[PDB]
Amino acid sequence: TKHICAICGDRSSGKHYGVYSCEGCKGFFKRTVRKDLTYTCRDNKDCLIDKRQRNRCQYCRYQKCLAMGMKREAVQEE
Amino acid sequence: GSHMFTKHICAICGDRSSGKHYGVYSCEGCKGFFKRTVRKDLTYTCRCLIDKRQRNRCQYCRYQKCLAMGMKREAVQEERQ
DNA sequence: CTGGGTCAAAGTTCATC
DNA sequence: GATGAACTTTGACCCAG
Ligand SMILES: [Zn+2]
Ligand SMILES: [Zn+2]
Repeated sequence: TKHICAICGDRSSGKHYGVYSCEGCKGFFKRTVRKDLTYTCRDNKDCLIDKRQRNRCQYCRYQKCLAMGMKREAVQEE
Repeated sequence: GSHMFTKHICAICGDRSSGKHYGVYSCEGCKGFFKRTVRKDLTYTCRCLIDKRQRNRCQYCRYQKCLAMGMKREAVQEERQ
């Protein structure tokens, strides 16, 4: 591989919903959109996302997905 | 490989295994024990045979067996909110 | 290449000592 | 405070097209 995840910095093989992303962030974004998940996420504090801490705050992760350009409309409701 | 509805045994204590945890076929007991040990960096005075009935009698030996059977500290992840 | 699905193995909770 | 049965989410890998 040569691409990296725009969300968390993990290895990325391709683009998912408009953005270079890892299998993790692809799966996470899919589930969030499909289930209409809203995250309260205790203390968001610094919404820093990296491979080791991506699962710490779901709110911070989702917000980063949108900030980097992931498209809700690109998630097929199958 | 491992499958959730298939009968397996714990490599540490011989109890019924709920699949592989941290690289080794283990029970929910040895999984939770290893997880807590690594997450808290727990120190065990204890320093013994590890089996279903006597696995809680010596925590030092339970932990040393987890490592000896191939449980990986790096497989334990960071806590989630 | 992109999408989606699967399900093992990561996660957490808490009743009961 | 520890344990571990039961519950929830993640993501590596497969594959349709
Ligand atoms: Zn990612
Ligand atoms: Zn065990």
